[PDB]
Amino acid sequence: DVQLQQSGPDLVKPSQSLSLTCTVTGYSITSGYSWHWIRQFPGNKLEWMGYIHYSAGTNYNPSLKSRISITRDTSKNQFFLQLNSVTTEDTATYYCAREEAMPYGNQAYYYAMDCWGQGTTVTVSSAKTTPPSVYPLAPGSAAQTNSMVTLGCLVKGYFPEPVTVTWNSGSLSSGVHTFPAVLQSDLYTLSSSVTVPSSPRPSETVTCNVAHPASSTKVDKKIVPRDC
Amino acid sequence: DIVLTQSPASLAVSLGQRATISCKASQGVDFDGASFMNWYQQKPGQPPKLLIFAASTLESGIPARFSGRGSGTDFTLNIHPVEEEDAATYYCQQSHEDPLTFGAGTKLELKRADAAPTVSIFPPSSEQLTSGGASVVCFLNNFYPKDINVKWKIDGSERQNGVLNSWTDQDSKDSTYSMSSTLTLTKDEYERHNSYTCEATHKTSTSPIVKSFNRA
Amino acid sequence: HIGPGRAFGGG
Repeated sequence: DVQLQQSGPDLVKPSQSLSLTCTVTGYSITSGYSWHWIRQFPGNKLEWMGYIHYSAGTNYNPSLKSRISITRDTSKNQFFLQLNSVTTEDTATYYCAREEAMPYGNQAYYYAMDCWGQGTTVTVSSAKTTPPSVYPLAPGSAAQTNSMVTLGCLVKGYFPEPVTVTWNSGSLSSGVHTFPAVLQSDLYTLSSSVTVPSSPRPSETVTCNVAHPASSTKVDKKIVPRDC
Repeated sequence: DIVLTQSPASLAVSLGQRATISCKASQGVDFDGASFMNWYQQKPGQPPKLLIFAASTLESGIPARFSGRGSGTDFTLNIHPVEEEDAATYYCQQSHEDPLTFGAGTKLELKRADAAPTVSIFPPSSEQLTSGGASVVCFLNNFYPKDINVKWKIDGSERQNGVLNSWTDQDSKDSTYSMSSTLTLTKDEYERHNSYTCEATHKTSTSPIVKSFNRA
Repeated sequence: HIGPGRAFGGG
């Protein structure tokens, strides 16, 4: 195949520098017409950031000109983005992308941005990295038994985003709902819920797997009936 | 700069319908017989994916269900017929000049038949209580339309303090919406009451949906 | 088939 991978910090204190890396696997940066950088703020607003031509030259969005710089490394085949004097308005998801010749018309090319990386979430804050507290949410133990059961687990008080929740190490895909986090006093709260048939739980239990990469935290809370 | 005004922001189309996203530009965007507009669609948690480019040339791997057209300052994208794996945000974008720019996007939500919220309420985990805090969680799952009104009620009295809610987008499968509502309290405040009610108010019902419990 | 405002072309 051909894939680009953004790599870099999750949390940068304001007034420092952002240095992201985009690793290009299966294509020499040289074979590229141009490699870009784009970021997307909360609310999904997209902003083209700048790029570096195959001729090693660059072009940057004016609004950032003063403090942005895009370079590359032929030998390791990855290009970089550096951004100076980061403020809270620099918190968004960053993506590197490729621009290439696309067959337009007859025997004619047309350049466009066709392959993008996963994106990496960068948080600009002075707050500290906090591991989450994971709490199992088992059905009331009175309001249970009947029909189809809804289970769930609360992930509270962590920073920064993100955190991944899955069930039974990845099995349970259907019936799962994961709600976007919410900030209250600079710590996150998020809850995931899974609706299973009254056949499995209790016997043949479920477990929520929470992984908070910024704090290298991986927690497994096995949901069990309440003794209420 | 060149501004891209997309219309409209919100668009709801039931299955097998016709989706029509416009996208006007501040200056014209043609040149040498090519029109530098493109379209990407982004699904929640995914990178934008290139659909059409150069106004009408569809990118390989894309179902011929999608259509691109327009010239000068006006452009357009249409879906025929709208599928479930078509709920996303579409963004037009110009490669006419640097700096390249994008539009705001258009959330395409698929219409479905009214469905009611399967409410579910949970008391604090015995582990949280030890920790002193006290979260009471209420999931309002798989409903439609997206408009629901949730109200918490302790011993008959309403309570907005400690309440944080969150929503998911359209659920790619059943095209429904879900919601979490969390009431956070101190162990001493939870214990200072009995009845705890989550009360939903939805289009699919006349009387609210209650679901509660009491520390007893 | 690179826009007139693009800083770089390619041929």
